[PDB]
Amino acid sequence: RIIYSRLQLLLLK
Amino acid sequence: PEHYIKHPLQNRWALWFFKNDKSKTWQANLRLISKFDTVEDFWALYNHIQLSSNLMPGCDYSLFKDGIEPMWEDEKNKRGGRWLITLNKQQRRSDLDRFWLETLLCLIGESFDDYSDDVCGAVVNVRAKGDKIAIWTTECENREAVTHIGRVYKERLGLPPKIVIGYQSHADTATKTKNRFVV
Ligand SMILES: C[n+]1cn([C@@H]2O[C@H](COP(=O)(O)OP(=O)(O)OP(=O)(O)O)[C@@H](O)[C@H]2O)c2nc(N)[nH]c(=O)c21
Repeated sequence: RIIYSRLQLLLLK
Repeated sequence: PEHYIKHPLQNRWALWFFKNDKSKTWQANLRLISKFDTVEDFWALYNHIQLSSNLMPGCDYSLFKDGIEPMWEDEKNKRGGRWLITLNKQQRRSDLDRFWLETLLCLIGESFDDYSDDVCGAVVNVRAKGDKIAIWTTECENREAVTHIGRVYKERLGLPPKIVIGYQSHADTATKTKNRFVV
């Protein structure tokens, strides 16, 4: 499964 | 790792808007805003749209897995239910937008480990009496999955142990509500 942490999602903003 | 590739999501998601200004039937007030299946496209959409706190009272956003309509009647919601976050009026300013964004991130990031497939979507209701945010799951009788999802959510929102949240079945919500579970 493709999982993203909170940090990962925010860095990609 | 190369950086010209978008970061795909496990699921494609659909964002819906509701405002009670088109029909006297509830369902005809729903608008599909957009769909996305990458992190970059999520942010492009999120950056384009109003903060929940800036919506007129009576409006909703709903983010659901593509294929699941944001309503009780969907095959994947009818046996399901929601973890409900109830906000006081002052929390529109302090907590609504940050809690909603954290909810969106929980969803798109598949943050519920073995039970991510039980997640259907999430809804924010902007309301004059008090705003609500909820995560909707597919089966209200799966105690293990439901409780796990609630505990993840509470942890991700940073709610302390003395703040209890409740889970209600949609079948109960729709009938003229008790908690099936609390965490
Ligand atoms: C989520 N949903 C809301 N409605 C209708 O919209 C009304 C408002 O439901 P609401 O969830 O928007 O809450 P609100 O805070 O406005 O009021 P309350 O939750 O009833 O206290 C419901 O009572 C239904 O008549 C719905 N009607 C149908 N058929 N299906 C749905 O999934 C659905």
